[PDB]
Amino acid sequence: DRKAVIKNADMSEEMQQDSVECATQALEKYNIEKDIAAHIKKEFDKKYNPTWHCIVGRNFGSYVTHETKHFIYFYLGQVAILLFKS
Amino acid sequence: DRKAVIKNADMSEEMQQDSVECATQALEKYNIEKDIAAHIKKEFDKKYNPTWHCIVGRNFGSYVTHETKHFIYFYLGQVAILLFKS
Amino acid sequence: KTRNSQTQTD
Amino acid sequence: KTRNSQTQTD
Repeated sequence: DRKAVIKNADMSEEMQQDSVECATQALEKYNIEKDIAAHIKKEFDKKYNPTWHCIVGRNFGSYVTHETKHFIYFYLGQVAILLFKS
Repeated sequence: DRKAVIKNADMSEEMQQDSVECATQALEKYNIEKDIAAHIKKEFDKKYNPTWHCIVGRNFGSYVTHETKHFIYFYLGQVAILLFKS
Repeated sequence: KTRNSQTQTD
Repeated sequence: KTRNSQTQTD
């Protein structure tokens, strides 16, 4: 439905496809950004162990510290998702 | 200049005023959100030890895991800032 | 210790 | 190990 565009990833490309998919699911289930973000953080906390953090929104800038190979930042249609492991 | 409104804080109110001030400085120096966020994260990494993470923007939702008494989420005029320690 | 937090812009 | 990252929405 929404065009996934990965803009920056320090992350195995298996995990990338999984990120993009887990976030497709979040957008199919939830309409509000904080609820989308919660679905992805909790799914990644489960599928890949903690501690992940997730920001979903249309206008934001970020600066964060993420364990190597545990960062991704992609759009889904207009909505941008930031997902990373402390 | 911009009206600070703290919307949620798990944080000593000393640190809260410092957060709000460090972010006032960021908005006086930088115009782009990722650059504002970088100024606050780095200043907090300095003034309070790592590891902090910072999101600055007008439209986003979040879900994150933060050490207790190391979270704040406030507006500055229209711009919302999220600052927390992994 | 840890704690989880949620935020939404208005 | 750690690494720092920056993002900006378009």
